[PDB]
Amino acid sequence: TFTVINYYKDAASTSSAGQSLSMDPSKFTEPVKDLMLKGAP
Amino acid sequence: TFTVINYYKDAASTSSAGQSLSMDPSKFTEPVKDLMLKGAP
Amino acid sequence: TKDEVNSYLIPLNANRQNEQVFGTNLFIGDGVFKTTLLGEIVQYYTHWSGSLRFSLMYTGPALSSAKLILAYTPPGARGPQDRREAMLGTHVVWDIGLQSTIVMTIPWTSGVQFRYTDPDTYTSAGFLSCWYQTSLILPPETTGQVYLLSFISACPDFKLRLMKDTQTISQTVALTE
Amino acid sequence: QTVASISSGPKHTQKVPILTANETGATMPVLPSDSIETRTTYMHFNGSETDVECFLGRAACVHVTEIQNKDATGIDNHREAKLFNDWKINLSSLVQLRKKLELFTYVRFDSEYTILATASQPDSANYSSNLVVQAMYVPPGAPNPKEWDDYTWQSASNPSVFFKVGDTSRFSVPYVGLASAYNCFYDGYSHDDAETQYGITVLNHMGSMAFRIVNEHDEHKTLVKIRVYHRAKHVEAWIPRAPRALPYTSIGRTNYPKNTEPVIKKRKGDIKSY
Amino acid sequence: QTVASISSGPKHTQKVPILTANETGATMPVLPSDSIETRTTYMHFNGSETDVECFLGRAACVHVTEIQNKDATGIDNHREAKLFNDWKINLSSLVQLRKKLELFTYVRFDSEYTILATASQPDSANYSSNLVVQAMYVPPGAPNPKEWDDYTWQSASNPSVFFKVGDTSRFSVPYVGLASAYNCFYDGYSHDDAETQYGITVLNHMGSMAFRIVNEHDEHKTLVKIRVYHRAKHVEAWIPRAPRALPYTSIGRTNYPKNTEPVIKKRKGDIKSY
Amino acid sequence: QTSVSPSKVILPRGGSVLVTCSTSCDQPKLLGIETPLPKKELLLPGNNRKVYELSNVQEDSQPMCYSNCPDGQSTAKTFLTVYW
Amino acid sequence: VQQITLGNSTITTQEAANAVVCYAEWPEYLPDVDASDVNKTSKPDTSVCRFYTLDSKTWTTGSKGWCWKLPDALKDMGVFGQNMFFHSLGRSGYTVHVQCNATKFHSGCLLVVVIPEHQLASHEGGNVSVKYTFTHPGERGIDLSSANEVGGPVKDVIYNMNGTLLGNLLIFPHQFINLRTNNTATIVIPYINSVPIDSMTRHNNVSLMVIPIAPLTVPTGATPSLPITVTIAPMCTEFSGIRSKSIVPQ
Amino acid sequence: VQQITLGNSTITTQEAANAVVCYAEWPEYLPDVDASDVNKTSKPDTSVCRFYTLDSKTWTTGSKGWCWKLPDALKDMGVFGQNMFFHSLGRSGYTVHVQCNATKFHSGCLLVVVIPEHQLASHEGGNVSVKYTFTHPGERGIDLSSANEVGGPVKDVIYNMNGTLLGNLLIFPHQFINLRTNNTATIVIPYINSVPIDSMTRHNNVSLMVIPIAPLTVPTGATPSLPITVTIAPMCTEFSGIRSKSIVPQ
Amino acid sequence: VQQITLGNSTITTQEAANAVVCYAEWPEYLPDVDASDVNKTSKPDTSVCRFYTLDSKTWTTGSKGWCWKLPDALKDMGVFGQNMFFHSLGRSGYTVHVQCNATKFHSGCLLVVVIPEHQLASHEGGNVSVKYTFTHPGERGIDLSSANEVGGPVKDVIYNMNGTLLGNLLIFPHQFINLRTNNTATIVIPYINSVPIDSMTRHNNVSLMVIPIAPLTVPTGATPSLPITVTIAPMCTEFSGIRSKSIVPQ
Repeated sequence: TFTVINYYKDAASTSSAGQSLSMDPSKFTEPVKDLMLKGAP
Repeated sequence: TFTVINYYKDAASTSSAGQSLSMDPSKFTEPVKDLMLKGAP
Repeated sequence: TKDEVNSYLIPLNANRQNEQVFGTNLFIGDGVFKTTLLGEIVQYYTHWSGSLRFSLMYTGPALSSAKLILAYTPPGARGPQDRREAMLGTHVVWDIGLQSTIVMTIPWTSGVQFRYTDPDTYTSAGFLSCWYQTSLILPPETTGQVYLLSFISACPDFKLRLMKDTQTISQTVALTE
Repeated sequence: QTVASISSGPKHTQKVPILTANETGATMPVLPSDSIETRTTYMHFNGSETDVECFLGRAACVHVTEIQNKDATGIDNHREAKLFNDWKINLSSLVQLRKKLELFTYVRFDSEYTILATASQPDSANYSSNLVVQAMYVPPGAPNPKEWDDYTWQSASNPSVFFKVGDTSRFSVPYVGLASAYNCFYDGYSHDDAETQYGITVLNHMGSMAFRIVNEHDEHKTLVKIRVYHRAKHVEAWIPRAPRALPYTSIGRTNYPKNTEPVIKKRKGDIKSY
Repeated sequence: QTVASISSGPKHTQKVPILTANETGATMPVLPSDSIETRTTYMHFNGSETDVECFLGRAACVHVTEIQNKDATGIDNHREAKLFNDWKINLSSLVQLRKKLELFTYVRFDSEYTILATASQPDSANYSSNLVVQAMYVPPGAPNPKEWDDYTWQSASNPSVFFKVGDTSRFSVPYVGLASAYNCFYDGYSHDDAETQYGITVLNHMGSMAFRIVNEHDEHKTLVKIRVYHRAKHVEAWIPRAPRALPYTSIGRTNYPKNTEPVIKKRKGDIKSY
Repeated sequence: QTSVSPSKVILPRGGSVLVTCSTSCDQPKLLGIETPLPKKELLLPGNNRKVYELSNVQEDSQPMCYSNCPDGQSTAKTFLTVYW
Repeated sequence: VQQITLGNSTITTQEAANAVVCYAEWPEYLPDVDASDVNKTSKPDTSVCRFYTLDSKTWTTGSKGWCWKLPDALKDMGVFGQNMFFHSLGRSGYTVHVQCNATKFHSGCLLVVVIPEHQLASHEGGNVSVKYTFTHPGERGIDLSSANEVGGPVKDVIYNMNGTLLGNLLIFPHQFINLRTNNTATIVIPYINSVPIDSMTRHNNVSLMVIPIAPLTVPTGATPSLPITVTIAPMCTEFSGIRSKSIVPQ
Repeated sequence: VQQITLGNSTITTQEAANAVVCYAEWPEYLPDVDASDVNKTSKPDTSVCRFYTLDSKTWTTGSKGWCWKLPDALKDMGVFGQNMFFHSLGRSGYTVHVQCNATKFHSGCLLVVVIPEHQLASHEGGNVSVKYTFTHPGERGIDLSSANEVGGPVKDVIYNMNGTLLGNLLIFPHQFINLRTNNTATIVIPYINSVPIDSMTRHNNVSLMVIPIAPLTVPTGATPSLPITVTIAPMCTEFSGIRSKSIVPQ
Repeated sequence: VQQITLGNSTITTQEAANAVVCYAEWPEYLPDVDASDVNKTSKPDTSVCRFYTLDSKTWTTGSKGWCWKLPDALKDMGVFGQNMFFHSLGRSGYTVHVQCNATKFHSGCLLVVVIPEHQLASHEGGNVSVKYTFTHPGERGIDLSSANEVGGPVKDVIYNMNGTLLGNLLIFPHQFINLRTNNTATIVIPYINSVPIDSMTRHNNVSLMVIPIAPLTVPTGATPSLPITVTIAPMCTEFSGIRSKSIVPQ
C-alpha cells in the first residue's frame, strides 16, 4: 500500500519515521515499586 | 536504506564516492623501520 | 613580538625548585595550538572529542639531569598555581635520561560527548602545566638555558564533526597568476 | 562497535610506553590506557566527515565575473566592454579552498561545476530581459573567443551550456590532468633554462571558461554577474603538507607578501599563564 | 481489533479497584468496567496523531526577516541597511511551538528547513526583479558575514542554498547538539561563577542562518521578506513536563512578566454551578 | 574578557540608553545583555560586539553583559541611574 | 513496618512505606555503551551511600513550600560533599525520604515532587538570570514564603517558579504526604541528564519541592506548626576526574 | 626503564628502579580472621590510591636530614586526607618514592629508611613528651638541621632522635640514594601495628627518614644544593567508622 | 652498532641507527603497470648505488639551517651525475645520512626533514619566480642564514621558505638529531612524483632541510661550532632516453 526509496545517503534526509508501536504509560502512571522486594541494584 | 542508479555513461558524472574504509595512519605516524632486518629491496 | 624558532623552545633553568615550567589552557583550536597541525585541521570543524597526545623532548646536554611533573587539570578547577595543586590531577613524573621524550595523554575528560573547537566556557577542556619535580642540574662547564620541545597530536579515538570555514587565512581580493 | 578505550587498571610496567624518542620521527600510538587507569568506551563514530572526499568536497565559488548585454554596434574591444569574459579555470583564487587543497601535494579529482547567473539593471529599464548565457568550456590551450559574436562560440567541439539568467547550469568535467594527479606544488621548471618561470606549470591546466549573453541588445543595459562554483568529487590526495600560514600573493606560487603580520599569537602573560 | 471496553456485569468485589491512595503517586488504571456494567467495544484507533513525531512534527514559521536589494554604494552598516540579515537558529521565538516543545525536558530531532522568499516593491518600480536569495547556514560559532558582499558568503565550507525570490528552498539539517539531546530546560550554568548567566546554554546551539539578495542593485528598491519554516523529524522526547501557563519574556528563560493575568478562569457562579 | 559600554551612565527617568556589549573572543556563541528593561538589539554586523537600546529606564538598574567567552570575566555589569 | 539500612544509617517507618521510583527506572552506574569520559570512575563505598538528614523546616498554616536542588543540598554532607568538590565529573541517583508526622486530629497535604531540570524563573522579568548563590542554596534550600531578592528566583508556588501551574506538577514523579494517611514519602531518583555524566557543581540535575497543597489545620489550641524533615541517600554515585578542590561562590 | 601508574598518576624512572617491600610483605586488606571491628570497611578507589608529591627539600652540604610521619604527611592530600579525617579507624600501606637527581660529577649518599613506631625522644630529658604539633607536622615533616623547640623532638641525626645509633638504622627497611648509582628510592610499606586497624590521627604507624650519610659534594663552582622530592601513594587503604570530621590541633 | 655497505662505500654508526622510510614505502623500480615511457630503462650497478658525501656545513649558535634539493645535489657526483646528464628521464630513491657528533656537554637539536615538491617562495612577493640557479645550487645547497639575492628564494626558516610554519614540518618524513641522544639521522626516500619518471634536471623531486631547532650551546670555552655532514646514496635509480649530454645553466 506504500513505498519509499531513499534518495539521499544521510539518515537526516529521510522522511518522518512514523509511529512508535510499543507505547506504555506505566513508566509515568505506575512508577511505584515496593522497596522491600529489593528491586534496587 | 539507500539507492543509486547511474543515469550517465561517464564515471565522472557519478556522485561522490563516499568513505575510504581502510584508513591507517601508520604510513605517517610509524614510518620507522630497522634497516638491519634488510627490508630494502 | 615576531614569529621565531624560539617560540617553540620552552626554557628550562637550573636550580629551580617546586617551580612551574609552563602552563596553558587546552582550547586546541586557539592560543598556542592554533597554528599546529592539530589546531589547523581542528579549525575546519566545529566539534571535537577524544584524547590528545602531548609530548616533551629534552634538548639539554647528556650530562644534565631533571625530573619534571607534567600535570593535566581537568575542567572545573582553575589553572594550578603551585605544584601541589597540579599533582592532584592527572600527572606524569618524568625522569629525563636516555629516553629524552615523555608522552603524556590528555584523556577525554568531559560530561558532554563533544566540545566546541572554538573557546567556550561550558566545553572547557581543562589545563596543562609542567613543574620541576626535583630540579634541573647542569654539568660543570655548561651554563644558560636548556630547552624543551613540546609536541601535540591526536589519539586514535579522536573525532571531528561539523565542517566550518577556518579563520586562519583571509582574502579581500581575488588572486591572479 | 569499535572500542575507543579499553578498561585498564594499575600498571607496574617495565615496558614504559610513555618514554620514547621523538628523535626517530615516529608518533608511537600512546593511548590514555597507557598513562591513566581507564574505563571501556566505544567510538560510536566512523569519521565520515574527515574523509578527504568530504573535507575537500562541497561546492565553492571559484570565479566571479560580470558581463553585459548591450548594443554592440561601434565597439572595437568587446572584452573591455564586458560583452564576454573568459577565465582560465583554477581553484587557487579563493584562499579557503586553496589552503584546504594545499594541505596535500598531489590531488586528483573530477570537477562538478555550477554556474549561477544573476541579472541587474542599474540604469533606467522598462522591464527585466529574458537573457540566455552561454558558458563555453574551452579545452586547455584552445583559442578563446575574441569578440562577442565570434565564430569561436559556434565551436563544433567546445562543450557549451546555455541557460537562463537567474537559473543555474550544472555539468561535470572529468580529471583532465596530463599526469596521474594535479601538482598543487611543483618544485621545477618547464625546461632547463636560466630565466624560465618557477613553480607555475602547464601540468595543472584544467581548461578555461568563456561567458557571453547570447541575446542581442535591448533598449537598456543588463548587467549579468556569473558565479562559477566548483565541487571536487572522486577525490584522491597524497603527501600531507604543512598548512598555509601566511597570505597568498599569486596563483601557482608559494610567495607571501613582505612585512606580513605574525601568525603565532602572542601570549597575554608569560609562558606560565593559562 | 484492540478492545476498548470489555463486557462486565454486576460486581460484588472485595478487591475494590475504585478505592486507592493517590498519596502513592501512581495513577492506577481504573477502567469503566470497574465502576459500571459495560458492554464490549473496540478501539478502532491506533493513536497515530498523538505520537510525538506527529505532535511536534509539522512545519512552523520560526523566523521572519526583511532584506533589501538596493544600491549599496556609500553605506557603512549594511546590516542596518537590511542588505543582509543573520539569525541564530532557535525554535523558541514562536510560542505555539515553544510550548509544545517545552512539554518535554529533552528533545532530539533532525531539522527540515523551508525558506520562503517573497518580494515587494512599495516605491515606484517599472518591473519586478528576478532576484536570487542566498541562505547560508553558518555552523555554531562560525563568523557571520559583516557586509553584503563579504567573502564570508563565498565560504568553501558553510552550506548555502540559492533560490529565486517567490520560490522556496528546502534542506535538512541533522541533529547537531553536543549532548545526546537538546536541553529545552537547563538548571545550571556554563561554569561555577557568581555572575554568569542562568539557564541559557551553548548546548542548544542549532547554528545560524544568514540571508542576502545575491543580485546587484536595480534602479528601484526591492523588499524581500524571508520566512524560515522548521519541521522537526525523527523526534525523540523525554521527561514530560508541566505545560506552560504564563506568557514568555525571553528565549532560553522560564521568566514570565510581572503583573500577568490569571490563568485559571473564574467560575460564573459558585463551585456548584454547572 | 566581556565588556560593557558605558561603564556607567546617568539618564533621565523613562529615557533610552545605548549599551554596548563586547568580547575579546572574535567568535562568541552567547553574547547579550541581561536586564528587565525593554531592549532592542541594534542591527550591527559582526559577532563579538552588540549594541542595545534599553528603553524606558524607570529605576536604578544594573544591566549585565554576558558571554560564553572563557578569557577573563565572562560577564560585565553597567550601572544605570535615573534622575527626576 | 519497613526498614532501609544504607551503610551505617537506618530509617525505620511504621507506615507501609511505598516508594516511587521515577519513571520506573532504578539508579544505575553508567554502562560502557553510554560512556564518553575514558577515566575509570570512582564508585564510593558505604562512605557516601547513606542517609543524610537536612535541617528541618517548620510547616505553618501560611507556609508556601520549600525547594531543594540536588546534588547541591548534599554538597556539605560528609564524604559525598568532599568527593563532589574534588572531582570534575559526577552522576548520582537519590533516595529521598520526606518525613512529617502529626496526630489523627491534624489535616493537611504536602506534595513532594521531583522535577528534573527545574530551571527557575527570575521575579524581575525580561531576560534576567537567577544568580548562582540562589540556585545553589545548600541544605537550607529555597523557602517559597520568603521575600524576593535581587537575583533570586520568583517565589509564587502557584506557578512552580517556572511559569507552569501547580496543579500540573503531578506529571513529575511525586508522592503526597496526607496527614490522615501517611507521614513519610519516599522517591528514588535515577540520574537524569542529556549527557552521561556531568559537573556536579554548576548543574543541578533535579529539584525536590515539598509544597503544602491542603493547608495545615492543627486541632484547637494546638501549636500551629509541624516540622518537615528531608533525608537523602546518594545511590549509584560515580565520580570522575579527580583534581584540586573546586572553588564555588558561597 | 620503569613506570608505575596508580589512578591518574604515573611515575616514570629511567633507572631500573628496584623496590624494597618491607619485610617481604605486600600491603593487604585486613583479613576476616584478624578483624575485630565489625563495620564494613570503606576501600576507596583511584581517588586515594595515587601518588601524592610532597614539597621538595633542599639538600645542602650541611643538612642533617628530614623525617616524615605517615599517615600524617598525607592528612591534607586530596581525598585521602578527607577520608582520614571523617573516619574513626584506618589502615594503609604506602609506596614511597624518594627522588634526587644530580650529575656524574656530584657525590653524596642518602639513607632512605622506614621506621615502624619511631617514637621520638624529647631534647629536654627526664620524662618530657614531644607535643602533638611536632610529631604531626604534615607534608613539611621534621627538618633535623633546624633548632630545638619547646616540646619538640631532639634533632641529633647521629642518634635517630630516639637514642639509637645511625649506623644501625639499616635493620629497618631502607634504600640508599647513591648519586653515582641511582637517583630514586622506592619502599613499599605494609600496615604495621599491634592492632588490626587504628586511629589514623593520634598514631603514626611509620616514619620516613631521608638522611644524608655521605655529604653532598657538588662540582667546583656548582650550586651547593640538590632538591629531594618525596612521592607517596596509599596502598590497600581501608577506613571504618565514618562520623563527623575529627578536630585535631593544627 | 650498524653498518650499511653500498657498492664500495660503507657507513658505520655506533648509534643504533633507526631509519625513517618516508611513508613506509621503500624505493622501488617502476613497475610495468605504471610505466608509460617504452624504452628499456638503464638500471646502474654499484657505480651509482653508493654513498656520496657532500661538503660539510658548520653549525654555529646563530645558523638558521640548510636546504639541499635532490637529485640536484648529486648532479656532479661520480657516475650518477653523468648518467643524470646523459639521459632524458630518470627516477631514484635516496638513503640520506646526516651526521653531527658532539660531546655530552653540548646541547642542540637539528630537524632533518624531507619535503616532496618543496616549491620555494621568492622574497620579492607578487608573482616573482625563484631562478634556476638558486633552486639548483648543487652540493653546496641553500644556506638559510645568508642574505637574499635577486631571484633567490626567501630565507626565513620560520616559514620554511614557502609560507608554512616550521613547527608543522613534522608532517613530512623527518628525524631529529638531538645531541644528547643521537649524532646521525637516516631517511630512506622513495621516488615521489605525479608522473612515473621525470626529467632529473628541470625538476627537484624532494628537498632535504637540516634546521637547528634547539640552538647549539657548546660548553664554556669550547669552539662555538659543529660540522654537519650529509651523505646520500641513490637507491633503485633508473634512467631512460640516453642522448647528447644536457646543457643546464651553471
